[PDB]
Amino acid sequence: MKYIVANWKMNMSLQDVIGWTAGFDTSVLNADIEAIVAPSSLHIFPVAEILKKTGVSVAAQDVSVEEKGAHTGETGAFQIKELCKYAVIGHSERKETPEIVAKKIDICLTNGIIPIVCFVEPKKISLYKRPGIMYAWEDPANISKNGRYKEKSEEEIKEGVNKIREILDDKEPLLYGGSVNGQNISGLVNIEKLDGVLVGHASLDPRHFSGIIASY
Amino acid sequence: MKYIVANWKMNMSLQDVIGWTAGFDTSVLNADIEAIVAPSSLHIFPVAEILKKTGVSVAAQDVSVEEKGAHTGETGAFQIKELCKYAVIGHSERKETPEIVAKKIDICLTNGIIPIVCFVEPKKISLYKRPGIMYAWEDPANISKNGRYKEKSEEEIKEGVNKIREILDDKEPLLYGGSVNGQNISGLVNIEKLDGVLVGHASLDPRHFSGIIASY
Repeated sequence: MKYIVANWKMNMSLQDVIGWTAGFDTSVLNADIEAIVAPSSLHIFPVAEILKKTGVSVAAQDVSVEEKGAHTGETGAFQIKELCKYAVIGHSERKETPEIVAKKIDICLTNGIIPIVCFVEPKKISLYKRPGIMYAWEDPANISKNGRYKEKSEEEIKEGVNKIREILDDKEPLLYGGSVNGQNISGLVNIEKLDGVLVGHASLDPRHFSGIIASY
Repeated sequence: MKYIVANWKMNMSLQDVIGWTAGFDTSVLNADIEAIVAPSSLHIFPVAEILKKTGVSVAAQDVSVEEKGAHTGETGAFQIKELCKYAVIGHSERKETPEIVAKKIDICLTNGIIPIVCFVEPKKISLYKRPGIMYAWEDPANISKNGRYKEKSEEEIKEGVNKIREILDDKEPLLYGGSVNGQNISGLVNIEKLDGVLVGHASLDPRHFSGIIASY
């Protein structure tokens, strides 16, 4: 099973989101693919409604630490679960401490969300590691900037995955993120112990994103 | 002209939201009030799609400090504007610094959103005051607790409003929040220097909310 996550961050208008879902070629989906789209919080419902029964899954981009109740401005796990299978947790842009990320992981699991936990390098994994989660290795030094890609080499990613697999030695799902695009996806597809990619900038183009899925 | 804001905080499921609209009697609306509903971020779209066509305005419960761009988990003023007229900013539950609140006011106004600025006591107004905003005095001491109302006395409310109106001396819109409910709305309605209410727990029942609206 391979996972391809679109992290739209805060780049999209409502019209952007509607047009993307129209321009997205669902024929690239197959039984061995799990395509996941992560819209901004107020676009989750229209995305889930449009993509219902396509096979595409929805993710939140973050989850509140708080339980259901009087927390103005907080979007809870119990709400996100109703519309989303996954949640991206601990993205480097949010600069959250490990204690906060661990609380978010815990409330995801308590509510039946599969958290996709971002981490900057292999030695950060053990702070989060627990059953039932997905892992996304994304180095902030390799996140794209203004649409220009800052990718790692195949060799660094291969060595990092091998290194990660010494901790994640039970086939835990592992993704890679950082300037993933059509120019480098083939090299990532070929990494045996890698289970997919977390895609930022390139996922804003639905034809680019479907082409990345098609490379698997 | 009076404003009645429902702050649903993080209390509602999607089914709750749907059930709420089915129980909200919009015949209580009229030219002399504006009802504003502030759902969780992921419910703004379905709430707006159901309620705006009946005359109800929508608010976000928060805005990001960030501009459009690569900000995972952040919901931007530019996105909120496409669905909402208003945004609740600076609610005491978020414990935001005045400098953060000021930035959120600024990005609202730049994006054409009317911010509803919460503040705990009249001395905090000066840090925020600028044209084009709505004010909401809410003392954390009088926020309800798991359904138990902790109202302020009408004398202490009237004294606080008088003090606020020495600073807010040009008919700026002023709301009051803090355990507002059927049992004390009549006294608030009769405070001429007040322009409406910010309602948390009581706004979770549509009939209670519409009964509050109908009190003006």
